[PDB]
Amino acid sequence: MWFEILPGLAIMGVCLVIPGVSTAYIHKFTNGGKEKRVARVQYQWYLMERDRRISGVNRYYVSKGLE
Amino acid sequence: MFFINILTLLVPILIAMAFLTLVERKILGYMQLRKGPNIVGPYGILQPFADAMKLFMKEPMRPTTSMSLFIIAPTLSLTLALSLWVPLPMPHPLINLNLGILFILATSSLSVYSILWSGWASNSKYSLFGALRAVAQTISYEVTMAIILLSVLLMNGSYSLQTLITTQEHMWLLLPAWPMAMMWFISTLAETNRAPFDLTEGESELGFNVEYAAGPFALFFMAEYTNIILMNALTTIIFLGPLYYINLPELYSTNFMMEALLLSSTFLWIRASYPRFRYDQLMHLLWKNFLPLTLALCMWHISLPIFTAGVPPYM
Amino acid sequence: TYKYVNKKEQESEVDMKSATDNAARILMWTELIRGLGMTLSYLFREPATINYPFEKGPLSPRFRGEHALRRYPSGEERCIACKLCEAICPAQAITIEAEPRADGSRRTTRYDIDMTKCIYCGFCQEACPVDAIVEGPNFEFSTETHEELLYNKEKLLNNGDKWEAEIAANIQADYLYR
Amino acid sequence: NMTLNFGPQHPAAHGVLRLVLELSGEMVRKCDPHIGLLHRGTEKLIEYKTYLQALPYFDRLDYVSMMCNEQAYSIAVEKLLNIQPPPRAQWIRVLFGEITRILNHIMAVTTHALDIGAMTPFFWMFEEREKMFEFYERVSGARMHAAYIRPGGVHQDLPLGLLDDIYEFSKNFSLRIDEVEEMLTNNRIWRNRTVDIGVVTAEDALNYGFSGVMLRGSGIQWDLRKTQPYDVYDQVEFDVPIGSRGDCYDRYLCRVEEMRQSLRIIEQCLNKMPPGEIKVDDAKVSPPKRAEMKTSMESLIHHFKLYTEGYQVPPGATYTAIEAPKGEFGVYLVSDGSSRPYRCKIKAPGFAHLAGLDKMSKGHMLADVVAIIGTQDIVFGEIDR
Amino acid sequence: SAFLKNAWAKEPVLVVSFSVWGLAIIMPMISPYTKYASMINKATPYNYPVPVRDDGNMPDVPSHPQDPLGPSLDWLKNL
Amino acid sequence: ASATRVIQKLRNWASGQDLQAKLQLRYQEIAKRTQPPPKLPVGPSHKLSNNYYCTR
Amino acid sequence: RSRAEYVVTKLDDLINWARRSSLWPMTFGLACCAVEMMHMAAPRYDMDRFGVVFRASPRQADVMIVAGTLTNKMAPALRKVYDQMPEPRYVVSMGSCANGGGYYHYSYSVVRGCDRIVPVDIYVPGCPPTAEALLYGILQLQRKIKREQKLKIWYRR
Amino acid sequence: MNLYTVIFINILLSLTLILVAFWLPQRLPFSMKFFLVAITFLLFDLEIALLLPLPWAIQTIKTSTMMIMAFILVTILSLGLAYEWTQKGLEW
Amino acid sequence: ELVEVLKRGVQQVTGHGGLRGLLRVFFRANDIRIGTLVGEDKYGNKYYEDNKQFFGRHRWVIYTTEMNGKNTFWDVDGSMVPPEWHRWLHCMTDDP
Ligand code: SF4
Ligand code: SF4
Repeated sequence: MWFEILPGLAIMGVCLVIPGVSTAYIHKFTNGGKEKRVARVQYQWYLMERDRRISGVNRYYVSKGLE
Repeated sequence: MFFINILTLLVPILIAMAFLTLVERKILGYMQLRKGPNIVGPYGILQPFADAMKLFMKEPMRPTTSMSLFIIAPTLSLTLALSLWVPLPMPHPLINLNLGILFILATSSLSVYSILWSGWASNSKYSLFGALRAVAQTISYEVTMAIILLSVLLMNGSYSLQTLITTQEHMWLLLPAWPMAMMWFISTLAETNRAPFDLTEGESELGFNVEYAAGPFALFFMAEYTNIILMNALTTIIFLGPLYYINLPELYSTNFMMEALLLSSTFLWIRASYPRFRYDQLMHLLWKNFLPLTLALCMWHISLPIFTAGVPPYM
Repeated sequence: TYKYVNKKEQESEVDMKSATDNAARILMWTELIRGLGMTLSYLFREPATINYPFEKGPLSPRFRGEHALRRYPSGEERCIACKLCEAICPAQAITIEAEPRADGSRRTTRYDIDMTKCIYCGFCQEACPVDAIVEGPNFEFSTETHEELLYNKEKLLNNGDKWEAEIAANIQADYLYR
Repeated sequence: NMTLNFGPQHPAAHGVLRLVLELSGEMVRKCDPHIGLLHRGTEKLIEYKTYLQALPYFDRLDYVSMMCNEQAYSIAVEKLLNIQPPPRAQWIRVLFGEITRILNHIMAVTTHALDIGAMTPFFWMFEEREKMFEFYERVSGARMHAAYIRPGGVHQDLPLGLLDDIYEFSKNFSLRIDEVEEMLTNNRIWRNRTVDIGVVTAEDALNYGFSGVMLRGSGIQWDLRKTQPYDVYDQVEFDVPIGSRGDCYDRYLCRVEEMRQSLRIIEQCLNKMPPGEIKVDDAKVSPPKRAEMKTSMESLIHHFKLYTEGYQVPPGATYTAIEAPKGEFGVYLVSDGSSRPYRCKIKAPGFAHLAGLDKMSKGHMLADVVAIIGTQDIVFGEIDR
Repeated sequence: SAFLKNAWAKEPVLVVSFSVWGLAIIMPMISPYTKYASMINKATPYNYPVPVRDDGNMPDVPSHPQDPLGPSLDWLKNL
Repeated sequence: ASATRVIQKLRNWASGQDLQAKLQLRYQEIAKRTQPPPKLPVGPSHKLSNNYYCTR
Repeated sequence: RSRAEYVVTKLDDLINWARRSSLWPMTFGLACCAVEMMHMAAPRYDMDRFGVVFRASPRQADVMIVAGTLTNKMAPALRKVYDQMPEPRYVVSMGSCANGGGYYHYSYSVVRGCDRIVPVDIYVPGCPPTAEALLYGILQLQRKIKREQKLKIWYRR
Repeated sequence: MNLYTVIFINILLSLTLILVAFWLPQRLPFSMKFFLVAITFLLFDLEIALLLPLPWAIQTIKTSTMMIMAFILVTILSLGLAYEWTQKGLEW
Repeated sequence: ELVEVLKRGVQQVTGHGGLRGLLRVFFRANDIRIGTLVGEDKYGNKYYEDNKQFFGRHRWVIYTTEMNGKNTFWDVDGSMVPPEWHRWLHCMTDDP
């Protein structure tokens, strides 16, 4: 019966969600719980860099009004 | 970390790539009143690994040849196909590229060589012709394939595949632009040399695998199937936009999983259902039936934005 | 009585409605979608395959299968070397040479069916007066070496002893027909 | 026109065909089919064998139509003896004659598609084929290569129960043909690769001796089964499926239509098969029943002589042709008074059809050649003999 | 016209193909929004708007962004 | 057979035909094996009289 | 267990399993035995289930089923195709026409067996060797492939 | 760099396979049609290029000129195609 | 509906002994189906029949673990079935 084709599809599927969940949590871990900034245009890289200089060395650390 | 994120996004796809052949040799089976492979392993789950080990152990005959193409070519086919998964924006992409779709279009285009190189490398005048069929059709279908994307982009505003997740937050791009989806789907069927458009490996010997056995056979082989997925996945981002919620990124990937599998299932279903087109029948479709439709609908997609005051926001 | 296939009885003049219906057929691949539906339908049907070792495709009593030489219930081999099984074999497969046994009875010193030569016609089954040579049910006798396929009297008699119970049942079922 | 020697590449198969060809790129300039890759001597071997021991050769001449071929030799040997089979045997031969036609058409239509690239029709109908084979086996003993139709009638009456099953199957097979249809008759793509490929004129088809669907497809009306009735194909009623605009697609439609018409002939045969004997009562030609040879001296003598020596056909020569599924299958059997024949040229619908490959596939692509070998149902056994 | 008809039923791609070619060559000419595209895109502020010195001879220029003077995109709003 | 109604309905529709009525797989409709013993009829020429071969 | 012998027995068991599970059959489709296998490929006795693919080009082909008479005009070819198959390769001779000459043994145009032309691994008997019978023969090839111990021989060589 | 890292793993994975694959085991076909296609292909491929900047050019303040230009390009090439059809070209 | 099919499924799985049994069947016979033992021959083969299933698969044999010495756990071949029970398996005779 067709249901036997499912085992194979399942294994494919599980192996196609891993990548999307993986890439989207190894980003939120490396960037400090905040989505990796996407610097499409320089302004953004500038702002990002500015952030680095503002604190520690990493941009993800984010200083606030209390600074 | 980034390395781990390279294992994921690769292995997972390779393991899934293996399970597609299985779900191809069973879905084609049940459609043809037969169980398909269930005896090796449970329900045939170990079947893809089994043939892989046989293929690598058999003598790479290396058949008499230009050697460095008998080795370089297979590698290019796997390298480009696995590489094109680098930017796919399943939820977040891995390497977000501002000109992402041009990367995908360019990387696909390079695979036509592997066919050309493999065909010249065998020393069978037959093969030299077989490669010609694929190389010619690939570039041909590429011309409508590219124009169909340019129509899309102009309604997306950018070349970055990440933008479409924000373009398709209210409706799939199938509703609009369905006429091209169909034409993207048929072109995706040609570029993966799948059935309706599989003249290669056709009556030649039912072309560029003729002399390829064991490990070289496998690498292209792997490449084709990974592509089979990738192109289907590009259909599932560009035209069928999976629901995106910024709070939970995986329902995007969960639906990306569901739509990709169904459209991957569709080309499996297409293969069993249709006879293969003639070589000229195939080019007659693209240059006569599709290219005039695509070029005109291309203009409609430069006009729809302007007079409907809908010019898309860059960025 | 004849029948035209692919002969258009008349020239239906295009009517917009007709044209649209047709144009839609070319533009939206309507008939192609029809074909996909058929295969999806079977995907849902039960597959007809059989587990080959566990289940076996049905063969009725007349199946010719593999040659065997039968013996009387008492234990006396049925063949009396009339040698017309040799005469009617189409392939020249059966070779028989005989001499009067010590008992004084007629028996075959050597009976060799070359199975690679044999084309399993089943005439030998037909021709034998005592019905000593029969087409046995077994079809699975594939052999690693060519010599094993050549069969002498001892292999066939042994084949006969092993499958006698089923051979007797099969001949029992089909003899009225013959 | 670089000779490619295509066909030893197992590309259209149907046997092993070295179709040496000269192709300017993808266009075929000339096709010179090579034959004899399966010559085996069937015509010379028969001269050294008795009439009944040459019957198994005919099943092997074109084995997709296993029995229909046997009927042609049967008829031929019966004519030479001026003996006719009993009424029940005649109906049987028409019953299994038709079942065999279906078997051939399921082979020809589905194998045609596999070369074209459609693979699901073959699996769909090979299951139906399988079911038919089982009829053969339960009637003859062999799935194919039965030897059931012998020169004086059938060998043994039908098992007690076959007719009922040749009904259940027939009652349903139609839907199976219908399905194939919904997949190929109107496929937007089957038509293209088949339509207007290998058109053969009517005058040319008669000239090159095509004599089969190939003629019928061009619109010539000739079914040896209606024009020159053999057995009891006269007592049945069927419609020859004539074609127009003869081309690969039209002839196909014709083969699907004879599959349909054969179900009409099978139905009748089941509805009207007579009670009776299945072999001539002349122990002279037909072997005596085993109960009789084991209790009556004249029957043993007749059993011994028939199996060891033979029919002893009266001296003469005959060309008898039936309508085998491929086309006109005829045996020219010259015979001295001896029990073993003198000559037995087998006319193979197929020796003529292949020859036409050249005059059909002109200015055609490599794929076209594959389609045309399919539309001729070439079984290399009959051509090579 | 008659061919047109058959063309609609035979070779029914080109017909559609051309039709679109034209409809895209017309809608822009006649539409209540075509003008907006050159405005909506014109307005989008990408490069800093440099302020002019106040000779004090300009009433048109707004002295402050939120002033009631200057350009407005309420056309973009409620568009 | 042995298919949940819904699958059957999908089957019948996708195919466009009542495939259930004419299933290919055979179930308890095929002639049972060991059909009864057959007493076949003896044809003409078995008369014990006026059966001279010279006349047949 | 711990012994260079045990590791070399288990790993061939692995290598043998891979070749056994995935045999791609190259079918010289001579005569009619090819039909009796087209029935094996068909739904009643699927071969794919057993990992045997329907059809693979000679270059990709682990087994060669020689169905049908090998005439003296096809012999020179069979050998070529056997010679061009990849090294790990096996031959299954199907039909009394191929394993031995069968009807047509004494013909002037028929090689009396393919064993004369190509070394043969399993001989499947029967004029149309039944399709289960071929399937039994293919399964017997799988039993022969399990028994082979190439790694063990290299270790104790 | 991030891309470089990914790509070299990509080549490495493929070279690894072929290497194991080779290590574990231990004349005048010409039709102008084909050349013609290749040519047409680039004429179209070049056009694809002149059409690729259209996503950035959509945002151009002109708009009228943009479309007037783009429509002219697509139309003149399509006419090229038209003549390709009219001529034996594209008729293989 | 669907629950029913799942239910019969459980029956099948739980039917062939414990998990041990299911694995014995799942991996060597490749079919988790439950029938009625029609007999056990002296070699050890166990024969079953499920008339509900199609003709092709209503009669099956689950071969033994060891026949004539040879281990037959995985290396199962058809000939293992005894000549007496061969015809029952091939439907030559409808009588066990
Ligand atoms: S016919 Fe029967 S008995 Fe006479 S020899 Fe041949 S086998 Fe022995
Ligand atoms: S063996 Fe019997 S069946 Fe196989 S080919 Fe020779 S004759 Fe035809």
